[PDB]
Amino acid sequence: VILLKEGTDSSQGIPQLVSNISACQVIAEAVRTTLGPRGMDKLIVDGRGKATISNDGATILKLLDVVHPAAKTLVDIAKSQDAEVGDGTTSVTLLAAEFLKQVKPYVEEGLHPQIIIRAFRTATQLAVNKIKEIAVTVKEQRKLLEKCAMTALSSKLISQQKAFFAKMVVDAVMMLDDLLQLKMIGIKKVQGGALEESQLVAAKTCTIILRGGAEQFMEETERSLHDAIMIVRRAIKNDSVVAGGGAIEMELSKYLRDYSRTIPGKQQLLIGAYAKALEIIPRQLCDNAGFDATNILNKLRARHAQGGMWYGVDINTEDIADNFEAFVWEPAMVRINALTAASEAACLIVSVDETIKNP
Amino acid sequence: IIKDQDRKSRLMGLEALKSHIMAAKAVANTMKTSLGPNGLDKMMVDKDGDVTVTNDGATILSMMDVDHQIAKLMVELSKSQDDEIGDGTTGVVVLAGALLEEAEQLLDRGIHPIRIADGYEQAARIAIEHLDKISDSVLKNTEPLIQTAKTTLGSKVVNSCHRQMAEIAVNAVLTVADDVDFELIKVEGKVGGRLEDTKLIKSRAVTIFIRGGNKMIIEEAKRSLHDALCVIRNLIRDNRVVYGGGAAEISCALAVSQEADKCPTLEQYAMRAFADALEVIPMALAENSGMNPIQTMTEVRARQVKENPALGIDCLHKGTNDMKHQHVIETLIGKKQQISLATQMVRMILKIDDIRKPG
Amino acid sequence: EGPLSVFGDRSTGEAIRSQNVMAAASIANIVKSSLGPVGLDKMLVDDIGDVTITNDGATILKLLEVEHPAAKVLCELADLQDKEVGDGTTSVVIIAAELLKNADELVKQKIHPTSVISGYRLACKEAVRYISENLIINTLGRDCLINAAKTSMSSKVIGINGDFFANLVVDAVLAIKYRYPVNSINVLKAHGRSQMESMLINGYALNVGSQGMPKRIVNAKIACLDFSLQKTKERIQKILATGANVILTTGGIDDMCLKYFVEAGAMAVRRVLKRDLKRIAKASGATVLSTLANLEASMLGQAEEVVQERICDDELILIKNTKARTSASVILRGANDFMCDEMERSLHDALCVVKRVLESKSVVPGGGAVEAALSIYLENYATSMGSREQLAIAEFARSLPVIPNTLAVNAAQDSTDLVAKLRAFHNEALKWIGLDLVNGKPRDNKQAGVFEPTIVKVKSLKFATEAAITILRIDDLIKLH
Amino acid sequence: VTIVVRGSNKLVIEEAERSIHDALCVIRCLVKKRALIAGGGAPEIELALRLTEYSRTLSGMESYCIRAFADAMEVIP
Amino acid sequence: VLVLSQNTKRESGRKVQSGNINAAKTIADIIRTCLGPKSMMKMLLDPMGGIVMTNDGNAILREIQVQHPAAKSMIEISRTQDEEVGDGTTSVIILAGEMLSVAEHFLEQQMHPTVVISAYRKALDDMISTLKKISIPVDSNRDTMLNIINSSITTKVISRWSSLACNIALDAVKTVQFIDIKKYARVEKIPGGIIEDSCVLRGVMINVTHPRMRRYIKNPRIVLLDSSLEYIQQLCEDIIQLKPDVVITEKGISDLAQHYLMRANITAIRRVRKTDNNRIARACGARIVSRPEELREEDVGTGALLEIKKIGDEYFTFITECKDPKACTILLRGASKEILSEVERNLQDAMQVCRNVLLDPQLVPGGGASEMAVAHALTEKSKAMTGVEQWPYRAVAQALEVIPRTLIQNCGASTIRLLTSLRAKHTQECETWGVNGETGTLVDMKELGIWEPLAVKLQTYKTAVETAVLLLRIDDIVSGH
Repeated sequence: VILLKEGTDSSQGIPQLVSNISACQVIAEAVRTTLGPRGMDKLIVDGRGKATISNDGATILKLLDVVHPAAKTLVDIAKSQDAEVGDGTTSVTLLAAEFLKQVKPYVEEGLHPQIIIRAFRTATQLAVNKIKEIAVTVKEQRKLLEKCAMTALSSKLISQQKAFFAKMVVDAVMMLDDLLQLKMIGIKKVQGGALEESQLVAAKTCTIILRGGAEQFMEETERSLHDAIMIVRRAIKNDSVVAGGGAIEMELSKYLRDYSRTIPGKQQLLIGAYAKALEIIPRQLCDNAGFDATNILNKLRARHAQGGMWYGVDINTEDIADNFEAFVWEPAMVRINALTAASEAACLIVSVDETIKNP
Repeated sequence: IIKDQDRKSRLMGLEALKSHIMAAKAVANTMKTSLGPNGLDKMMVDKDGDVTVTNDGATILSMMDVDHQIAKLMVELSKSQDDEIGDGTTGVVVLAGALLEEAEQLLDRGIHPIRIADGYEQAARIAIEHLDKISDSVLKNTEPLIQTAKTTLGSKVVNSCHRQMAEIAVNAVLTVADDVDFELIKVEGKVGGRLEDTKLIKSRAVTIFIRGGNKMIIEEAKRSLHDALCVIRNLIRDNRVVYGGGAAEISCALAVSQEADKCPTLEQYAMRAFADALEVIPMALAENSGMNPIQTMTEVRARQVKENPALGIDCLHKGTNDMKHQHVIETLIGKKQQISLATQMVRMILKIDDIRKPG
Repeated sequence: EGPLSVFGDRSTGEAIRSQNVMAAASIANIVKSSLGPVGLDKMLVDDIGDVTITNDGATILKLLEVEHPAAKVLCELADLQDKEVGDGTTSVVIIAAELLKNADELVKQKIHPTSVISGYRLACKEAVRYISENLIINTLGRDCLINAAKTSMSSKVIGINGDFFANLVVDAVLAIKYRYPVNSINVLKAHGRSQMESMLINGYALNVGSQGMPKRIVNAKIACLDFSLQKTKERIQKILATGANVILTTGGIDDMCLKYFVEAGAMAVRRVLKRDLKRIAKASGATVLSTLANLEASMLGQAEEVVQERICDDELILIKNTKARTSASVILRGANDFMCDEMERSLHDALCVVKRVLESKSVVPGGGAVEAALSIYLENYATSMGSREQLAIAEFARSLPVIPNTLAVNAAQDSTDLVAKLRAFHNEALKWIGLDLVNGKPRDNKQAGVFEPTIVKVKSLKFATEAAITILRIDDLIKLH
Repeated sequence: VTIVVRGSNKLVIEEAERSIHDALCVIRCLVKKRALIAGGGAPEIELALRLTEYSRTLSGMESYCIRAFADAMEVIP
Repeated sequence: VLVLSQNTKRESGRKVQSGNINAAKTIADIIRTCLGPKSMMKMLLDPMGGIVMTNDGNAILREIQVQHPAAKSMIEISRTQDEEVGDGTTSVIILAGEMLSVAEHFLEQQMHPTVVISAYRKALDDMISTLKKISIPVDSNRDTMLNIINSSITTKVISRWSSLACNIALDAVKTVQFIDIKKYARVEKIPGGIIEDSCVLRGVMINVTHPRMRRYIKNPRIVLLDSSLEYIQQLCEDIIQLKPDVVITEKGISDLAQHYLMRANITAIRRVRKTDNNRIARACGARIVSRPEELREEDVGTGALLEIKKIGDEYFTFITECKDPKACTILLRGASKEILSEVERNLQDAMQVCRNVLLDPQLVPGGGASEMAVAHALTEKSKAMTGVEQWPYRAVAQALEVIPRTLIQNCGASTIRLLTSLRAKHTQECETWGVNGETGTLVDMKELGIWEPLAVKLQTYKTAVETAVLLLRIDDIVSGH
């Protein structure tokens, strides 16, 4: 009764969903630690002994030998986020998995997959909406770019000399800013000396000359800068900026649950989960520091539903804090796409009914 | 199921954490046995047949076949410890592993790794800060310079003529002290005569001509001299010096704890756990000497509060004794460096909870 | 020193607390099936092999051979829930289990149970308050009851005219209502005519002894005599001396004694069932004297009217208008005899349901309506609490929509959907919104007749929560054999 | 002295007797020591602190020991 | 760890329903082949040495030591079927098991029993309504009334003496008919002779304390006495003063009391079973009294022929010709106790069918004619209901076709073929067409003389259906070690 190839592992109905969903979940967990200003860099090691140290999700997922097709999709999600937004590659990867963790409790009960996609799809729609109706837009204001240039460098190894670098960044960006193309600013790492020597060889087109005692305080610094250029750039290209620290997630997660009590039927319970999933962001945010996620999470929702859409989670202090006053702003697009890529993609994951493999 | 091809191990949380604690703590207790004057040499016998009997750690970890990733890091601390200041290459290795033996316990309390870095880093700084306070600032003082060169040439195959080598090292550095630079002081050994025939070819350049019996004996004189040229260059670049023997580690270990009290939060247990680790060094001394590490330590601690942090452990007189008076001093950059490398290194361990073992 | 001895079972960590929850789950889920009007009875066969089919949780848990001690807890709850409020015995068990399943979730979050315990204690007490504020206080109020009494007559052959009979109940109750005595309604059946002629007597209905004595007696002085009047004129003189015009002898009356009653114009009925005589002692308040030598004028009951009507053309003594209106009769008439038996049993049920509604004015819409509101209100309460407490109270509100969630499952009324539509319609049509398994749609229970005493709820949650508290408070237990 | 405790049920009487027993034990402790320390792990951390300092000054192997003797107090709080 | 006891089985959902059904469906496939004039007698062997080779499902299920409760209930089905109309005991078992086989078919499509039962129940009424809607009223009349009792007694160990047995039940049931009560037919069996010595006695029978006393009384005024006449003179004087002539003592009478009653010409019968005192007080009208000091001339009954006859050297007292001979006594004669309990039942079952010809002599053509018409009818109702239940209706109807299917099966001819042709001519020429096991072809039952009393088929559908209910309801079956 040979109806399957040699060494083919193919499951059907509900079971296939479990396997696929699980695979994605555990895979995201690996890169879930690299999340947060104090993530945990990983030292992947191929079969030839090459040990690499990277904190980027994409770089990691592209170096890990994945045999399970379901787990391959995640590498695709990490490649689409790495070439569409840059940073956060981990967010979309982890998020997509979380959603699968919220559907599972329904699939293991009987809830039809497609019916689940309908809700998730609808959920993503509503979510993104609120993101384009509460975003902020202020300002080439070297006064606002520098302030955010110091808050960006902070939480990293260049928070020690964030004062200087924050300037070179605002200047490097202030020269080439028709929409600022990150391909016009050449960064040159030069391990040697102290990070207090670095200069910005400017008109248009500059070359951030860096100098650090060792490649540790050289690289770890550089990376922190690339971020300031990623944030300062956006505020100038796309004024669209949203509250960070998992604040947005907390608000959406709230209203989304409100749309549950309103929208009866299957969607109610699910849309609620789609929200419970958006709680993963601020959740892991504290775990990546050492503070209890429960307490803060619960505290956040309160201070959030009793404050505003800026109340995020000041991990640096391990306590709720208004991001609007903490100058914690990120481009609205970052979130705008996160919801898109992560969600819709995850849906298909449960949409893929059974997978046929071969030897 | 097989979501990843079986060719890249992957530990989870405490799975990897624990594996590193032991590993890095193991190779650490390997060098501790060779720490101090009464150090117990090691016999490295590569796959070729060349027996390597040395005391220095960098020379032991270089021949040592190391595949473990965490262990590789321990090889870069001792290696970088020999390329900068040289002396006390084993210390950083022993100290590092010690910071692990203490961190682990904290981890048992549920103390998240990342958070552990807090105390360790907050205390380390103040630790190095307490050194700048108890440091001696000497003056072209030919006297103090030659005295230090002899302390770096003591107990080595050049202690029989450390007086001549000290003179050669002090003049070689003073002539290129334009602001000195160890790139204008070349060395060059040669068979014939004795170690007393060593001269100094002249002077922004100095050729050190070393004569000795066998080829091995010369290699040790050149090695003791190399470290002698580094130490003298450290003091001349930083008018800061302290007292070895342990006294220093005892002072800090004491200050840290006290400071740990003035500082609330979990960072308290960390700092304390950090100071206690500052005892493994003095403890190791009494160890490799023949005295009871427990009895000596406490004996030195009581006598350290009665006679200031100038008293340490006399591994030659068996008991407490003032290092300063005994002329047992080391450059400040050394200790300032030792703490860094070891500590910072350790910070990475806790930040790694995966691993993709090759083979 | 050794941890323990050969006799000392020690359970620690997730090992203990978990196994305890599962046991509670298993047990709860069991009786969960028999929840609602569509309950699925269970066939319980203990050791000896007996067979007791039941739908009540208590009865089941009191016959179910449980091994795990913690599981026996839900048995004590069902016991307390039955001897205090009765109904809802199954609910308490289920809920309690859910509270645990959700409690563990937080437990998995490395949340010491103790904290969680607090959340349930505060949430429950708060939940009770919402009760004494959402007490759908019934009007003696008609309308409402008629609907309820109509739900008791339906699903039966009487369902055709269930309406007509639905009123008879409301009337018979509203008449003897003070606390509604169900043992005060004398439902007398008698095959004759259609069930549409069934009426309600203003008093008792006894299914004269002599065609000479008065058939109708106004202010009657019922003289209930125990011993018969058979060996003569002296015993009739003692009853006529007290002024007893209506004699109710339990035994047979001597032919001569009957002739003397006609002479004194006293209506006496011989051979009156022991059960009837007792009802007369409760109505008119006639004292039951054994010997006819101890009957005084102070032992005579008062019945404003005791006439013999020809119901369906049969001789029946209608001792109505008694001093104690706490006595009435509902002349149940039906084609056949077997038909009067069923309609009668239906009347009993109706009398019981109406009673309940009348007892404890503060009542609420069942069908899950209540639990739903508690799920929404408590949810917000969690938001305005912060810390672990939030999740605690929150989940607590997620363990309430189970009652209605299950009810649906027992009617092929897709839970997930109805449970939701129940919420959306709950905060849009007000509290009076629950699940009606009949039409499979959020209906107005408060208008359908579905009600539940305020106290019933209060005790369930108070029993379920606490019971779970003592359980979670068990992190390591060592019970020898 | 004899204290005749009266109560409708054995349950309410059991509590009376037990609770009273304590009221006695407490007065007994108060008399054997007219002092009083604030619980809540206050005296534990109190000692744990001074003891940790006591070691650093007493020297000998006692130091380590005493410290652990102080940390072993943190358990209560 | 261990929730419900230790070492106990536990099913659920797809495991409880599935098992419950198959168990009943299986026990049905055991006697199903025993249905029809071509059945196959099985030969069970109990662990003692008694080899019972019968064809009756009842006697078969009463021998097969069952374990699973599900199957046990099936034994109760046959215990209720053989206690009413006797035969057909198998039919009901077959159907009851089939209804489940088709039901599970919906349990897989996922259709909660509720939605199922409701249909099965409403469908159950359909058949009933149809049965009385197409049944023909066959005339009491001793002529036909006999052919009704006979057709039942046939094919039995009593069949040999059916004619005699038929009349026995004929006279018995024709006497206790006032609504015919079967609880007045006192059967008495005595060893000796053949089944042709039987007869019907008009009065109670007891099983002359003095050889000189009255052996026969013209106008016996019996006086039911429970107490004893032992220590006597005063006790024997309080009875004689009641104008009696026969004293039925429940206990033993003293020798002295035997001379006093004999002295006054009064037949005394000491040591009389309590059961006999109750039958004499209901046929003769003599009130049973405890002590003699309470014996009056009113408790004295009245007979019309109290003669003591030796029914096999055993002088049995015959108190026949009672005023109200509403309670006759059937004397059954048999070679042994085996042909005595057998013949007794065949007579009793015969009394029932006859109890129908005098109350509701309705009967439907056998050969499965009834089952088919109903099956064809219910099918119509399905389309008149639509909805998901539209299928279930058909299912049940198609489940009633098993009787004729299994009928033609035990014959040899095709079951399917005959079915097609059956429904065919059955959908055209009324219901007068049924399966003919002798011709293997569908023949007009009505014209062949094959008719079965409605009641016989009435109980059939009712039982079978109700059975599927209590079983379908069985949610869980735990309670183990």
